[PDB]
Amino acid sequence: SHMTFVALYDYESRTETDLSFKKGERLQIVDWWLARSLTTGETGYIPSNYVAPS
Ligand SMILES: COC[C@H]1O[C@@H]2O[C@H]3[C@H](O)[C@@H](OC)[C@@H](O[C@H]4[C@H](O)[C@@H](O)[C@@H](O[C@H]5[C@H](O)[C@@H](O)[C@@H](O[C@H]6[C@H](OC)[C@@H](O)[C@@H](O[C@H]7[C@H](OC)[C@@H](OC)[C@@H](O[C@H]8[C@H](O)[C@@H](OC)[C@@H](O[C@H]1[C@H](O)[C@H]2OC)O[C@@H]8CO)O[C@@H]7CO)O[C@@H]6CO)O[C@@H]5CO)O[C@@H]4CO)O[C@@H]3CO
Ligand SMILES: [Cu+2]
Repeated sequence: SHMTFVALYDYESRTETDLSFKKGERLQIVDWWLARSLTTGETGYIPSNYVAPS
């Protein structure tokens, strides 16, 4: 119930395994967490310090 987060900052993917996201984008969590964007539906790793509980 606690696994929805929101991006605090924009992030641009660096690698083939991380996920880009925009500030305010919500992420469902499945230092680096596997997440699914609730905007794009894409799944990848995000830096956990860039998101906070939503
Ligand atoms: C037009 O479709 C009719 C569809 O309408 C209703 O769905 C709503 C949905 O309820 C609503 O959600 C609140 C919103 O959807 C948004 C998603 O919630 C959000 O996650 C995001 O979606 C992402 C996906 O997460 C990504 O996965 C990706 O999707 C693309 C697929 O990549 C996996 C790609 O393959 C392709 O999808 C095809 C699909 O193959 C997987 C194909 O299935 C045969 C076909 O889908 C049919 C579907 O079978 C059928 O189901 C009964 C029906 O679906 C309706 C929902 O039932 C209804 O629910 C209320 O029609 C579909 C279309 O014919 O076609 C798919 C499209 O080609 O393409 C995917 C799109 O890129 O990327 C998306 C977008 O980021 O964003 C969603 C909204 O943009 O809206 C939905 C309707 O648009
Ligand atoms: Cu929870």
